Amino acid sequence: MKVLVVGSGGREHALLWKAAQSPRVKRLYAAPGNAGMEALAELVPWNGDVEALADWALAEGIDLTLVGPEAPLVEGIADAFQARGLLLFGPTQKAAMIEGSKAFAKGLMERYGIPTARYRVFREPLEALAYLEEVGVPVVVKDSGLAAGKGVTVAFDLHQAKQAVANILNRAEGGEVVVEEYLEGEEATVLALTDGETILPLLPSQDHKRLLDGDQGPMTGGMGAVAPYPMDEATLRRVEEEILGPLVRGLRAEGVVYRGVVYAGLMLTREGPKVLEFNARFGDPEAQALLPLLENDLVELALRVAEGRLAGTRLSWKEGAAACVVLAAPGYPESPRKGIPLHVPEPPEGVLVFHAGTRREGGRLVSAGGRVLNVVGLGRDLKEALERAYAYIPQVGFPGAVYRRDIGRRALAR
Repeated sequence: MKVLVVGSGGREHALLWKAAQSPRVKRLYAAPGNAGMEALAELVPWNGDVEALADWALAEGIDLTLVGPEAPLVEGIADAFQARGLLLFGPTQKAAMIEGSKAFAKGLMERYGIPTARYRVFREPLEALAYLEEVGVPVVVKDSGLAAGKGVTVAFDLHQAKQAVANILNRAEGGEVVVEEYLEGEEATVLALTDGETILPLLPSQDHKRLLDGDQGPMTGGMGAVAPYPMDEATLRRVEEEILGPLVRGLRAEGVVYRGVVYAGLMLTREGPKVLEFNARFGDPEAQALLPLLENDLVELALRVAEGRLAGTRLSWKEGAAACVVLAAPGYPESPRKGIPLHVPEPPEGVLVFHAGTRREGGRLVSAGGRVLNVVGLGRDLKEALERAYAYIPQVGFPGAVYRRDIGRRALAR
């Protein structure tokens, strides 16, 4: 059987690696993959064109395509493949777009009582000022007309909070501003699987969004991940009965069949767990920490999801833990320095090494992109995982490598 993994980072290399373990798979293809994935699949120099890839896959005789990153989904890759009659693990454009909008997320915590961060939007000041007194402080003031994370302010003042909103609504004639309640509690990730009817959550994990040790510095796409993240069973049960279950129920209401990964980012509060954001794919490096612990045959699992037969399965995991540590390039995430020639020696038993941005400029291997390498500790104990992993990073030849050192700390602390 021929399988196609779409992406260019560790998550894809990870998926490409787990797919292999399947006895059904004959050949593997990475589009576009990277220098690291060349050892498991034939690299496909994709240009991002969705229908193009579809056609190629059709021509090539691909039997199942696993989509890693998000953009291809919102760009309709699933849509394009189905048209060609191909099996693509992943939601369709319309489904992915609805499932990930904040608008929808709201309609759920309005029609299903989904426990989520209490926020609201405004365009006129006097409005947004009577809302602050309501939520309290800290409070987050983000420049809505700036969809990207920039402009955000975590105010500790009603004093500074106002100065935050007023600033935006007096830049000349601009516009929108969002005021969202700041929740206390550790953040965690609950990835899940779904075919429209059934939703199976995987082992809860914990990402380290922050670039620097101390959950400090600029927000990044994930400096690391550990799994499973120590979470009370009543909480995980709360999460699937209050968050997961209704998501599905509300997703079918909008008239769409969502089949694929469901990323549920969330804060764990005393009030309970609260969704922060929904996504339509395995997060990175979330994937790199879970896939080695997953027992099921990834191909077999995928098929169920895409064909809508998830109800007849049961995720099984190993008896241990995994910790992924990102080894980003100096300059990440603002302006990553490229080319950095690096050397990565064979890892000892208990340490898997995934590539998230590596290229071959001839015979040698070089860095390419923000995050470059992935070291994943495998232990039957989180510490062991973390120890093997950090015990290895110093062997890697990535001079100037930016890598947090406290990945796993919050977890180890129960």
